[PDB]
Amino acid sequence: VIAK
Amino acid sequence: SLLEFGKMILEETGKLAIPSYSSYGCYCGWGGKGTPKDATDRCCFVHDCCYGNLPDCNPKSDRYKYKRVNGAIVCEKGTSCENRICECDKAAAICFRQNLNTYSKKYMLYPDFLCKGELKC
Repeated sequence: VIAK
Repeated sequence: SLLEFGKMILEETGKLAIPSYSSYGCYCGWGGKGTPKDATDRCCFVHDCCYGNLPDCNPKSDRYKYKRVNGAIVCEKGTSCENRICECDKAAAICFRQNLNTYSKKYMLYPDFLCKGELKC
């Protein structure tokens, strides 16, 4: 569930 | 894949990867430049650098599998890319947990122009  | 890293973050720090770690400092979420502004930001910098040593793999989309023996993160055998993507992520999570005590809200949604300078991996 994260970033970039 | 991001799916995994993010649940790994959540299990580790108790915070959700998207708001908390998707746009922090200069390197968490969009890394390209500047000096990391703190511990948490440095974790992301080492993390971006870790992905960096894998030009032929695909970190965000390739899924790997991992388990917890007790509190420990243990990467399960997959393709070589998968094992190595998993090792970079495990590091970042531990790194995030070890610096939770200095996580700062002032570095959320950090503006791009305040990130100046190259730093070598």
